[PDB]
Amino acid sequence: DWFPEEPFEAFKEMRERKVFDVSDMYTIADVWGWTWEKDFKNK
Amino acid sequence: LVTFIYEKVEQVLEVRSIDSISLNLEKRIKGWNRCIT
Repeated sequence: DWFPEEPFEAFKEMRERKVFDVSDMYTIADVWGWTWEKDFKNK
Repeated sequence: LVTFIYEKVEQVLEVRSIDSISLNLEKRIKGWNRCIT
């Protein structure tokens, strides 16, 4: 058994094996509601 | 008079645990370190 060499297929395996999924991809600006930080970081 | 050349394990535990990236996995860890970032 191996995860695919291609990163995108490896992400598809990450979903299918539920080792990592988008619901775990969260950070404070998305969690404590710091909606203002969008306006600061990228400028 | 003539020389031919003719064609004719627990040690794995000592190296599958001490580790030195000895397998096909490396071909993939390298590629991921090259792309995923």
